[PDB]
Amino acid sequence: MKEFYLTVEQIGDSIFERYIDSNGRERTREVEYKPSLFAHCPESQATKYFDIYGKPCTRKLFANMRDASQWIKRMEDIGLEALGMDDFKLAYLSDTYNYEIKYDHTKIRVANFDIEVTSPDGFPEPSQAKHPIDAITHYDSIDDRFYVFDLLNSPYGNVEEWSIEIAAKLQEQGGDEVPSEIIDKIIYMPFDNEKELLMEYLNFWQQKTPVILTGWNVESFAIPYVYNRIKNIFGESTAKRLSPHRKTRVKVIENMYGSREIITLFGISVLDYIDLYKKFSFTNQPSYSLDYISEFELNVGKLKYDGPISKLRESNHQRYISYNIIAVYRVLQIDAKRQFINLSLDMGYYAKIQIQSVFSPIKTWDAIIFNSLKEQNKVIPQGRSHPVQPYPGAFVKEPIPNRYKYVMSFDLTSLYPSIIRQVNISPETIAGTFKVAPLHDYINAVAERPSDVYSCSPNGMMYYKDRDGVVPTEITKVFNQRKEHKGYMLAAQRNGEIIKEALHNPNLSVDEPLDVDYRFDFSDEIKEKIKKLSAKSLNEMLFRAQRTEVAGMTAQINRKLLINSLYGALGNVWFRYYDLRNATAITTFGQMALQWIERKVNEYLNEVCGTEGEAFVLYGDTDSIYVSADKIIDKVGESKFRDTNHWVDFLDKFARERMEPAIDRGFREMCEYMNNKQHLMFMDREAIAGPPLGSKGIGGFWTGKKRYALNVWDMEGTRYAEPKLKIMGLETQKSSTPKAVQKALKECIRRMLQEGEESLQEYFKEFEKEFRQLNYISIASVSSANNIAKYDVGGFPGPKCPFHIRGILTYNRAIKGNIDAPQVVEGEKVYVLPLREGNPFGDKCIAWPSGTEITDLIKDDVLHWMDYTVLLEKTFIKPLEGFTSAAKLDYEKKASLFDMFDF
DNA sequence: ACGGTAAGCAGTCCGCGG
DNA sequence: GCGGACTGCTTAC
Ligand SMILES: *P(=O)(O)OC[C@@H]1CC[C@H](n2ccc(N)nc2=O)O1
Ligand SMILES: *O[C@H]1CCO[C@@H]1COP(*)(=O)O
Ligand SMILES: [Ca+2]
Ligand SMILES: [Ca+2]
Repeated sequence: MKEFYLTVEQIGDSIFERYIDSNGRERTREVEYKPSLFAHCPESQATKYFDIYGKPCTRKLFANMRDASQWIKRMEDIGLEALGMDDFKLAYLSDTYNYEIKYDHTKIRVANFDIEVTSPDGFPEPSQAKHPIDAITHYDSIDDRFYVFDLLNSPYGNVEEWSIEIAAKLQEQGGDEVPSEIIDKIIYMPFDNEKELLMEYLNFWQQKTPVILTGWNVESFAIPYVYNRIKNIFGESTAKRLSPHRKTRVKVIENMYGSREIITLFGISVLDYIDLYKKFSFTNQPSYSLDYISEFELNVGKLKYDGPISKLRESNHQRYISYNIIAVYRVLQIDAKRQFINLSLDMGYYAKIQIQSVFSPIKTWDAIIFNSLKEQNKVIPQGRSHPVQPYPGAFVKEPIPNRYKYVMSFDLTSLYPSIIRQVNISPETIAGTFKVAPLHDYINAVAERPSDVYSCSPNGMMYYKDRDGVVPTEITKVFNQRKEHKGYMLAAQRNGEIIKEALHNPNLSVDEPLDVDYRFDFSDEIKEKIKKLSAKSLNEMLFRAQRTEVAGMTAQINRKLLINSLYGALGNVWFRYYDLRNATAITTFGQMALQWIERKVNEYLNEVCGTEGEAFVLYGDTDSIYVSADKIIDKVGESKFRDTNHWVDFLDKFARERMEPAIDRGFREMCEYMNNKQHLMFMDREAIAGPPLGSKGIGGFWTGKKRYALNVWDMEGTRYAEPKLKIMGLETQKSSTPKAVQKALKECIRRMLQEGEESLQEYFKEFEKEFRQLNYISIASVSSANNIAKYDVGGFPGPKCPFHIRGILTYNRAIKGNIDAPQVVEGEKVYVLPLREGNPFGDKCIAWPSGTEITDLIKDDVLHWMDYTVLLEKTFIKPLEGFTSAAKLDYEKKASLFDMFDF
């Protein structure tokens, strides 16, 4: 096994590094690192080193890191470039590890913890930590154990020991239903006072110190709470022992009337799961409680308990510890599914950065390009300052809102990284500029070729074709990796189901799994000898091809993530390599590209069909276009169309054998027109959509920009046995529209696309009649609640207050007094409802925290003055009206043909 | 501090008004 | 008094 780093930090002139060594042991070393930076120099005095612009550079070596920083400061105050890596950690890692780091994650301590704090007044603020910590569960990946510390005596009660035996037992008999596979894994530890508990915990931490610290909301609550709790009782020095180097920073807080803040524990790497999830789920949640994320991710229910949680330790201690145990486990279950931690680790070791820097695409990419440039003795630019000037982006086809019966979309492959490569965009490849004509003029091939010699973008930028550019080179390196490991992940399943069918063959002679690598596709040398194997080494030949299928997935996905994260880096002013003109160059080119192929598609289908200037491209957004395929269908007619599968075949055959070639011909001209280095605009078909054959369904409708629905039968050649609704943007896609309403509109949209107007009407008629029976939560609205405390004027609202904040502050005024009632948290979400006329509240609406049931004390009331008539019209009818107006349908008989006008 | 474009909504504004 | 414009905040592609 080879060496790799665990964590790294700069403290003064020292780098403090934790690492795994030659033999698998973790260690700490302090290195009084001597860094290098670079300055320009005469031609003559040329070295081995050059900047990316190809300019000769003198290497300066510094006694310490402070001296380096003092030099950058001196060079600034002069006005000369100070080149090289100014994050000396990235330089430390780059020097210490010149090679593909290969981590073994079983050697990395990843801690998973949660704490409980009984608090009879407010939510317990972690910056004051004024209430005792009465339970901690701490799971340790090296040990594979849940370490439970349980306070038995506290100001808020004395309670007997938790029992594991009772905890393992079922729901229906006073048991907790702590799952069977972890029960044998819990190390229970009771305490008669809080100082003893905290002291033992600090000791534990000393000997089992996390490299990677995770959990749920652990960064904004748990870590600062224990830190501050310990600090408040023991002193700063004691609480510093949470850091393996006894250094912490307490970062400048956000105050208005509360008081809250984040602690940095040097030498630990904190990935809060709530943050890994908000980064890597790409699905927006109505609430962000662990409670609500589990029922979503894992399909495990409520975490039941009679009575409020502040009386939970007192009333039911046994379930209290158990729930804190299940809390830790539930993260661990999500990470088994999601593999977010391993993703982060895989990213961070590829880039050679602190694992916690995966939350930054700028730092990840900075590091990747730095390593790549170093290994060729090149020198990175001084990261300069730039004014946050807004450039223009992807303009969007404004669609005629309407029904659209037959639709097939096509998609540009990784548009933006493809553009950088094709045009060869990079700081140092800028060649000059040209007279730019209006964009329509390029899109239309009217303006003259921008250049015979350089590679151009319609914003005016020219680039060298003869170089090939720091940035394009780097993306290309990653694309080819993303295709390398795709042959080692989709080949790790070729090794699985081929050992999965050899499992028929059992055992009669002792064996051990064969020594040939999984990063290759097997042949015939071991073909009849994976058969004559035993059925115990067949189980071990399934540990490994499954552990490349995951690593090959996790690594490649990390490349896909790397590829799409770049543009964001490139357009961001803090990026070493940003350049406004290049960014604009990228977008402006995309926009051209997308409208170019628009005109190319419309030109083509008009010649094929025998027709002049009729629109086929009904919409376009950034990388896709959506073509109306009605006239393609109607050029054969419903007939000799056997069944639904028959016309979809037709459209699949048509796009692949005819359209796609013309698109290709179209983009090649565009390449020649702009004289790009390389043609990389690869547009092939995405979705095929329409109504079931022989039906009254409408297949699709657009409402406006970014708001549409399609009945899809095929996605990239994967034909569905049942049609999939591709709704993009409508209320059923929104986190703020109620659930029961999210359902109804989906069923409405389904009925429109697949069945009659008759069936839409039958359903609308019924959802109305059954509305009052619905669950008050399933029919409540949702919004983020930002700046509550701006419109908050003596309990009431002042000038310009939103609806959602109105609700927040008629709540604040209803619960004024009752402490065991949740107070809306600013930045978090709120569930909203409307109240009617002479209500006992004061204003029109009421909003309470999302995820939750409203305090018992007003829940019964709010189920009397609830405005369902306004709530039905607001959340259901208004949006339905939108769809049907667009689709040219009615949801109700008797509807007038006039209106939809103005007279 | 670690990309633009655009929706739909509820509040208010603005100019034009017996 | 009137209704379209513009603002402010969400949350979408
Ligand atoms: P839509 O009709 O699904 O098309 C999606 C396109 C792709 C780029 C652009 N987009 C989507 C999502 C985010 N977050 N940012 C974007 O620019 O819309
Ligand atoms: O514009 C920002 C937000 C999304 O892309 C960039 C990310 O840069 P940073 O490294 O978070
Ligand atoms: Ca798309
Ligand atoms: Ca594709």
